[PDB]
Amino acid sequence: TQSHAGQCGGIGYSGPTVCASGTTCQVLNPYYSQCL
Repeated sequence: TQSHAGQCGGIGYSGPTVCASGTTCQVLNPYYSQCL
């Protein structure tokens, strides 16, 4: 559980994909996933 301020991922992510809480690591476009 880690506090990624917005960008949890984005497919091709230069770092660890795992946020803290909310509900999900949610898709906007396939290449942009956000901490929602």
